[PDB]
Amino acid sequence: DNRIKTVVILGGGTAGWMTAAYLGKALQNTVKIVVLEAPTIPRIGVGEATVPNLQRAFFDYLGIPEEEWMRECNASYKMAVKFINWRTPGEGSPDPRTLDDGHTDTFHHPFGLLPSADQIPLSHYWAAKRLQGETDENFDEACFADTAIMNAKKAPRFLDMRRATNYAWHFDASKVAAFLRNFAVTKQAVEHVEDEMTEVLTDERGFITALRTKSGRILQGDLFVDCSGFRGLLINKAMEEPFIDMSDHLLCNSAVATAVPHDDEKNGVEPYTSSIAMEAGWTWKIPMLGRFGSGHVYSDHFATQDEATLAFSKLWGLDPDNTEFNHVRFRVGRNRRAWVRNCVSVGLASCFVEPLESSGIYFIYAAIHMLAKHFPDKTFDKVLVDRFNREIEEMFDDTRDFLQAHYYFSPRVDTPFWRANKELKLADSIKDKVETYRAGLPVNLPVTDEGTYYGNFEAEFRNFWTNGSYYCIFAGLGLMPRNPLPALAYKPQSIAEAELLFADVKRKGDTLVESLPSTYDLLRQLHGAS
Amino acid sequence: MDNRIKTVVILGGGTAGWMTAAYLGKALQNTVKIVVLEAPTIPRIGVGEATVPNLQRAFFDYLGIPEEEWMRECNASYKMAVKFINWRTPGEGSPDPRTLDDGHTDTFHHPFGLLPSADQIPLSHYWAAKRLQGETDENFDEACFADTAIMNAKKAPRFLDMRRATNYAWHFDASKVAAFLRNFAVTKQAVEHVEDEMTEVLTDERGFITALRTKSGRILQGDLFVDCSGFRGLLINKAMEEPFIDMSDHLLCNSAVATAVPHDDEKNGVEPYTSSIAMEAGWTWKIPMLGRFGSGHVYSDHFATQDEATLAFSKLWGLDPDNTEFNHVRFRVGRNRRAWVRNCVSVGLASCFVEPLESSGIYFIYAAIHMLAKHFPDKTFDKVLVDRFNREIEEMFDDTRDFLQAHYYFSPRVDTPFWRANKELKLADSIKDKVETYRAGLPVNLPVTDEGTYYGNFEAEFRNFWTNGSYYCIFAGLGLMPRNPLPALAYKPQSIAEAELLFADVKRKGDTLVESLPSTYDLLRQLHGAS
Ligand SMILES: N[C@@H](Cc1c[nH]c2ccccc12)C(=O)O
Ligand SMILES: N[C@@H](Cc1c[nH]c2ccccc12)C(=O)O
Repeated sequence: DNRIKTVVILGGGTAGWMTAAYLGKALQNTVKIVVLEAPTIPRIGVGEATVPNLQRAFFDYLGIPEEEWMRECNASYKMAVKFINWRTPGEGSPDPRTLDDGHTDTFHHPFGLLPSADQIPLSHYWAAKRLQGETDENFDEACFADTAIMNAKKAPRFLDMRRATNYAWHFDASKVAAFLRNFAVTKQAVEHVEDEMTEVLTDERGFITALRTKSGRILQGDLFVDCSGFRGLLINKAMEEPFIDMSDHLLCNSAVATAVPHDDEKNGVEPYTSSIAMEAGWTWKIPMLGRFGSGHVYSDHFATQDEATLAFSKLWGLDPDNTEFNHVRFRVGRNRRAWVRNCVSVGLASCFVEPLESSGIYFIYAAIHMLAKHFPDKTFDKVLVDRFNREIEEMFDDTRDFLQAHYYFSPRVDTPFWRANKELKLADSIKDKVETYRAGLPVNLPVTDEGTYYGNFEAEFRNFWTNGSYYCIFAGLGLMPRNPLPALAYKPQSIAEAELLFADVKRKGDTLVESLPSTYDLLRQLHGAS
Repeated sequence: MDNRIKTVVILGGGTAGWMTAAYLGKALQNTVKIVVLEAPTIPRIGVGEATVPNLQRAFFDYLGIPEEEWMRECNASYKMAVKFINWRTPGEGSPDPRTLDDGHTDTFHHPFGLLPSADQIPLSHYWAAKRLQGETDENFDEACFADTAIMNAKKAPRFLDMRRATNYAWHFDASKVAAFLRNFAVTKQAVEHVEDEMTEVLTDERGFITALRTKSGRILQGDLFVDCSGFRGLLINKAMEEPFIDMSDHLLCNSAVATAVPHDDEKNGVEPYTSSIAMEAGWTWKIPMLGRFGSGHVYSDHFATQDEATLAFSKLWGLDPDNTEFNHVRFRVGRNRRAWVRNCVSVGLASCFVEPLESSGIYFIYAAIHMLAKHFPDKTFDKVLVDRFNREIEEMFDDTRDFLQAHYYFSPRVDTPFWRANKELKLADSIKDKVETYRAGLPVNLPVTDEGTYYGNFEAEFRNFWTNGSYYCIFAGLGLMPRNPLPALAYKPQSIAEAELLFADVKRKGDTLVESLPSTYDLLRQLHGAS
């Protein structure tokens, strides 16, 4: 037995309690787990978005039924990120402007995988017609039935809780953290130490030996997980790991946020996250029953905090001198190495991007998954540490690049912020993808059906942003292949087979818009709200 | 404004030419003219060729050709693995395995399929923990694949009622498959078969091929040229001047001598596997078919003269050299700098080649034609289409080159100059990195799909052709072990217990299928209708 005997987790919230609950299950009670969490007040009433795998990879793994946790954190349903005013100039508005072709300036980024004909994804048949002037229809409407469901504000489940389509979650992050704290402590023997850390003790080879607390207790441990946030109190402050600032890829570094109560009865509830474009950034809208979380992500180089606060407030018609705000300074980038010696960073302590495509919870889950996969013993085999690190850096940079493309290919040039994005360089990896996409080839072609993709985290992790996602953003923003996929010009039978798939999308969207409940109605039932 | 390719000309027949022609016959939906230029071919000995499981799904099903139909026309038999005999022990070649110092025969299998997992960890890792901690005496192949038991009994991968029992692939006479596909393409896809010799490759001011001149006087116009001319690469290397990258710094064998050996099936049964029988200056393949097996001694002509190698090959099988028909081949091992250049796409040996240690030949052809259809161009030859095709071929090839190198690099044999010379070669960075991952006890190329998807969708398998299970078969088979168990297993007593159920499953499937399956021989006699 040269095994890890105690794991000490610094920090609560989602990172700390997801780590704690996950390792509780994965390590089968053979290790003592400690969470050191200073007592704390949540800033807002705010919300957070997730991706489809969360129930299966995380909550199902812990034996936690979906509705149980959803009832304890006022969770709502998400079928996409919906992008608003990303192609057109001017002051932020919650309502879409009009493109030349007469379409609203909106595009959706839904979940699921596109169907193929003759091994060619439906996207490619749509781009063919579009480039050959045989359709005016937009990509999201043509290729995803879920677009029609979201436009109608219908739910992803019928009233009888039968599944209609793919989806993920909006929730109050404070409540999920509290739910998981309760689960960890009462079902998994986690020691919750409610105290502030006052010192990190390290031996001579630079391994952490214990955390000192203000009350005087010394929490010994063998492995330490830094879930302390942007301060990186173990990984950066104690281990002295450099952070790599990546503002040369993404300009937004700040947010001003609040919870907006909302007339659900009057407006319905939107089953999607919104990205509402602003002059020096964007604003998120994350609906839950009774209120929506919202924040204006911005670059402090192009808007002062006061300018942001005023434009944020104007967008929602809020009284700026009479609203509660949470002002956040983002650290954008990742550590040079996520895991150093016996210190593993998870969450904001590890790495961070603006929540433009719901990265936060997923980054946490992926690290925890990878830490269990590469779980060490006390020798801390350097190969295990390196392979963990490679996964995390590939994960992060891939998503960083993907986000950068949202800005780089926006056709907006109306403010210095929007023009400045285009003076940045795209990383080599995403420049290559764009070149592939421009030639009409697929990018990151899905090779599995949806059951396997969302059934096995390793399949999804290997191909997180699929061809369908690259089409959602590039074609939503107006970036098109130079010409159709050339193979299509030889495949008249395949083009016909694709027309059946297009008709399938129309029909499913039609029938489900008829049969589905409103998201409002589904939530009133799920949360028993009078 | 119409820049479509209208004519495809394929130089060369054989498997490469006729698979390319039949496949594009389907893929281009009769919108292109397809021309195959092939010299009148003299019969060759069916020295036998092995395959991998995807061939029926990806290639024959795709064309609407039933498995039994082509097999009955190609003297095909069944393959459940490659089996390595005497790769760990010294001495002259023998078909019979020598005895290791632990009393086992010197054999290890490389079967198909994907290993199951418990708690997301492959069964291999549970076997390795037990092996390293003195808790099992069983070899990796016997512990983790039921197919090992089935092969040891020479049972078939199907029941007589033709229900599938396990994974498998095919042994066939390569000439008969080319003849079969030629007939198909000529009679059902209107391919123009020009039976004639090429005398000149015509090129324009851009370096693009415009036509192939033939001895009879045809000038075969084309828009796209596929080079299936073999090792001489008459289009890709000679006309297009693309250099070939010799890779003898990773694999030493460069030669083969081969023959077909009539076989007493009744007495001996038929082995449902390819054998790789280690020799002093290389190895010898055994590829069973009905009534005979194809065999070939692969060797380096630096360590064995042709005559020396022929004599050793004859002695292995008890053949009389002056009553035996031999086929002699000098390989070109490695790949072109670029597989596709301008309007010339190389396929088969004209593109790249390794010795058939893990049955790569047909697989490389199929993979290239799949990728050609996917990247099919128009007359503008978008440089990005060309480049992405080349990237897939080079990655496919170097990955396999490296896997093959590991067979030799990790052989403990030191008894001849050949076996020692392999271990003075360097491992490429990619495979070194995998070995380091493996030695830490971590998975290598973890399977992320079930077999249905993996074998149902070529692109799934192409993204992960050599999975964790394959690396274990070769590394553990040769005796390279992790430095220590996967360390996560020290914390997972419940997962270890599930894996015990998985080891039980393997034993149960092996016990019950060996009792219930028919011999390979008997299933072959039923399939082929033998008297
Ligand atoms: N792998 C993600 C891709 C995805 C699609 N739409 C998204 C919106 C937000 C974030 C991720 C996504 C998934 O299928 O779930
Ligand atoms: N992807 C191949 C890998 C493989 C396993 N065993 C083999 C033996 C020979 C050649 C390839 C293989 C398959 O599963 O079919």
